[PDB]
Amino acid sequence: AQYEDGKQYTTLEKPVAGAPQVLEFFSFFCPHCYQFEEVLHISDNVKKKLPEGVKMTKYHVNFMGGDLGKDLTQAWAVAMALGVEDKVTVPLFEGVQKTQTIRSASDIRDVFINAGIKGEEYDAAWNSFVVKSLVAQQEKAAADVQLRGVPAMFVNGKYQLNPQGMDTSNMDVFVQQYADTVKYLSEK
Ligand SMILES: O=C(O)Cc1coc2cc(-c3ccccc3)ccc12
Repeated sequence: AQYEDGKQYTTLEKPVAGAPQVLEFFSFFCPHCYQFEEVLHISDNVKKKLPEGVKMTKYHVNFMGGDLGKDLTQAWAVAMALGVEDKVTVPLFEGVQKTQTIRSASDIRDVFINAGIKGEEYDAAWNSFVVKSLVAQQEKAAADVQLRGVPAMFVNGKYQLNPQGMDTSNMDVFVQQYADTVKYLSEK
């Protein structure tokens, strides 16, 4: 067949009841994740190929970067809670991987301040129990699939994207193939 279990995707052996339809995991420490966001724009190209209004969910992970990796999962929970993901994704990736100016939780906060989130608003969110619940949710979703690498994308708790089965000689063709595979899976 054109799409085959074990080629463009693999099938979870213990599927996850009630999972987000389209669930992406990343780390701001992850070099391929930087490529996925800043160079390939995977999440945006996937969204443009799914029906209007569908739920794409994107969660950060703890297992890269030690202490700061866990701070970034909490900061990502702040970003989700305040709805400022689009304002802080680029400066966080660049601050960790390009300029290497993010070295502490305070440096992460500066990214939000510079992006126009008020200090009191950031700190209140950082310390909130709503943000604790969002951290818990990110952790649980990664645990549900025994996640040990990023970037990763899951469709309906059932299918995991397998980009290692895709020609990457042309960036645009690769992104298309990835997006079309998500569409195909979501229609399964
Ligand atoms: O898990 C793996 O190693 C496979 C994989 C995950 O994300 C990728 C991105 C590219 C890429 C291609 C062109 C430009 C920039 C990045 C290539 C391969 C992979």
